[PDB]
Amino acid sequence: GHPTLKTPESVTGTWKGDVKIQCIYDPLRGYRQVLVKWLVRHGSDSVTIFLRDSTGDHIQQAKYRGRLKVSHKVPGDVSLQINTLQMDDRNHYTCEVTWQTPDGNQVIRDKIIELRVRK
Repeated sequence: GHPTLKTPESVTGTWKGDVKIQCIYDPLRGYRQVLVKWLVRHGSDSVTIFLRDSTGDHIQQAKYRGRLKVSHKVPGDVSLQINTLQMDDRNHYTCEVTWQTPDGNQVIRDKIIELRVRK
């Protein structure tokens, strides 16, 4: 049994407000989380907007630096918070988590959440 990511199907945030896109799992004994990514679609191809790895949290795109926060205090909660929602933030967001397992494999789970932006 590998972990289960629990996510909403869709979330609506308020334009120029803040929103959280939940992604939570119950940590399984002896599983080590090794990577977290959040992605969006950008015309058919995906793009990474956030990465957490052994060197911390990485937001490479200027337009997101200072606007994105991924939960870090509670194990298993990798929810994405977006500050000052733009109309162009409407998208499908993917959260991808990788673990190393007790048997020494690396396994990946992901989920897709639609974000709508309402005025």
